[PDB]
Amino acid sequence: LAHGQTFTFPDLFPSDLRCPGIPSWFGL
Amino acid sequence: VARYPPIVASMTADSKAARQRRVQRWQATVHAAPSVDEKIRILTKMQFKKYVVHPQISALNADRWYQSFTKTVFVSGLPPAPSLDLAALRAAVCDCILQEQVYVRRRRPRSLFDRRQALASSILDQVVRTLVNLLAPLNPVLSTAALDCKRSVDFYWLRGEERIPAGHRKGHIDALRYQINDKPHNQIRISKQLPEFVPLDYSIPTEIPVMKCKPDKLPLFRRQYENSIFTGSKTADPCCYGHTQFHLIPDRLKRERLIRQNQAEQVEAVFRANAIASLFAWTGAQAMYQGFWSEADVTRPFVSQAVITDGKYFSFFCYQLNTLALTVQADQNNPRKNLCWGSQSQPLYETVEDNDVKGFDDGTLLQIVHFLLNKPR
Amino acid sequence: YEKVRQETTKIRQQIGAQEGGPFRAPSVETMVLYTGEKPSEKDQGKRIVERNIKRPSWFT
Amino acid sequence: VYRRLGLGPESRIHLLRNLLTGLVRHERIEATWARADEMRGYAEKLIDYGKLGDTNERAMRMADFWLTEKDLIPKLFKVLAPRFQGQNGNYTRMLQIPNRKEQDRAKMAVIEYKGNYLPPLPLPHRDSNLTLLNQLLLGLQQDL
RNA sequence: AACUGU
RNA sequence: UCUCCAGGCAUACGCGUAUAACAACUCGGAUAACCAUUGUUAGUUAAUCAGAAUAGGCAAUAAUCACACUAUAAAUCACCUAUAACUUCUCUGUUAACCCAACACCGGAAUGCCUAAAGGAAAGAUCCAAAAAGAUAAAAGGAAAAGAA
Repeated sequence: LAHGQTFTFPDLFPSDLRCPGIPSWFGL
Repeated sequence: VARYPPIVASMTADSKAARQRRVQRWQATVHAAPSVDEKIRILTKMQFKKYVVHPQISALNADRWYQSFTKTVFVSGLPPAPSLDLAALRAAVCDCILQEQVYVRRRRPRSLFDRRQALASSILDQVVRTLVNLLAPLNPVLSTAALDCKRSVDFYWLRGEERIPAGHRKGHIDALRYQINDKPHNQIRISKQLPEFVPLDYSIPTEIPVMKCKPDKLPLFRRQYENSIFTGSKTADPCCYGHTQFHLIPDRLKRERLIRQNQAEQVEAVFRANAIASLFAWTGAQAMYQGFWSEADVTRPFVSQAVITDGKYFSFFCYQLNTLALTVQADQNNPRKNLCWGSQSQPLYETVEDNDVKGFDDGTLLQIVHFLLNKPR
Repeated sequence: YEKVRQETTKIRQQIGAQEGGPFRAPSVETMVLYTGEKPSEKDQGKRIVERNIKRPSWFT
Repeated sequence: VYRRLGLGPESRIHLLRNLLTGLVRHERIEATWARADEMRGYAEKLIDYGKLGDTNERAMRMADFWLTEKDLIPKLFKVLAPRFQGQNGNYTRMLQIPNRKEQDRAKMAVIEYKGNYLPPLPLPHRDSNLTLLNQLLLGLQQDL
């Protein structure tokens, strides 16, 4: 650049374990 | 019985310390080169790819770039410091300008573009020729002085370093090699050193420039060819010193084109870059002609003057060489710095009308008169 | 054994930094000290290596 | 009485010289078992040269040649030699380390100088006398 | 012919 | 950091991204490590380095430090006279450990500089078999030094 101008690139883009095998759904 | 061996790196090992001792051995050999010719031969016998530097260049901050490589400090203005009818010189110079421009008859150049450049060279040569004769009675030193017409100044030095990033030599550290070859329009060579413009070791707040980018990033191309350091004449020539250097800038770098290119501020930079390059390159060669090199830095500062003219404006430059050590090894222990003093370009005359030139400025002529009259003390 | 070598590398790294240069092997004895242990009179006349880690249980 | 090592007799000594220099600098080196055993004798004899005395001119020539780095020469006469004055031998401790997993399966060993400042190596321990068999042997010893 | 581990 | 080795650097030609960073560890390297493989992204900056008007007139005598000196092998547009034009810096090349030999070939490959300051590693590990190959050494002898026909 001329006129003493300067340029800098801008910063773009700155179940329970105890009961396993039984699904938690079961209450039985 | 104290016979302990020195604690040093083995020369034969493949390590940085071992290579350093091998590197030191070569550096020691250069110390042991007794004759000037032997010193030059050893330094320049191998050709390596090195930057080619143009004394006159259009690069932005070109003076700063050259100073960084050279460790030259450029103080604005002139360095701190027999009548000949100064009016008579104007009349004689007025005739000389009218002689080439209006009186001499010569075949016109075919190109039609060199006409302006050719005319500027003729008038400058004539003024110089008559000035030498008119100043000869006052200063007998000029009679014994040697005036060089468009002879080349050569200088070769290393500043900076770089690591090879790729190739068979990847990772090896390589110094940045440079060369300036300059052909001043005219220069005066004397057999006696000029009076020093400032004591050796002089230190000033103004600091040497340092370059952010590599020399390659700015247009500067490394080429492998002979390394040459030359004073404008062989070592056999008795005149191993000189008084002043005369430079004529080409049309491309002239003020008018530079202003059009918007590099008006760099007009002085072009003036500064050429002066610093020529004087340092030329001054360093003399010290080499005296046996001084980087590790044998000069015991006495090398001083001289230079004048650069754009055809109309005239600039005057003064350089003092304090350091021949720009290699890392020799520059490892040196408080000295190279000092350059330069004046801004000034017009020498206004216009040529009929057979009488108008507006001649004696002030620029006075500096030439002062330079011509100055002699070693 | 892997622990010993890893500690040795750490100890060696501290020694290298302390020496600060090649071919600087001391002519005097060397000792290693860990945090919580301070140089004593017995440690005088011996190179002292200071370790930020506390004295390892295995190391005595 | 010597292992056939190196491209020539000089190489073995130069390789031994390289091995000896490293061990003195660090005091504990890991290398192939065969090399460690071969160089163990040299290291012990070098300590004797240090014990002989610093003023001994012959020791300097041996030390200078064997130790490429000359900073170690003061160390040998002022660190290694004073350290081993009480000891009559066995200055070097060499132990077998598991073979390198570098596809060549080289036999590995670690050689160190005793009395060093480095952490103690994990040495093997004999069975305690509190063991049943040892206690039974203790009873037999007491009766006799 | 000598020369040498031919 | 140590031990040891000793043709290195530019341009031409050719090659055409093999360049570099990152990420991979399968395939490619005539086995791995490591990458030269795989993927991604970057790169090589030129008024200066390199590549990309006309019509007439009129020319005896080599070089060799060109002088002497001879020679035979026989070795040098310009400038004048006219005509015509009348203010320019773009385009293109620039990376690399690279090319021709089916190969990361062993050789082929123009020129300048210079000989280590540049450029490099013979040891996948262990054993110390025999036999085989190369090299060195020989008590006494000397074809069972280099001279003659």
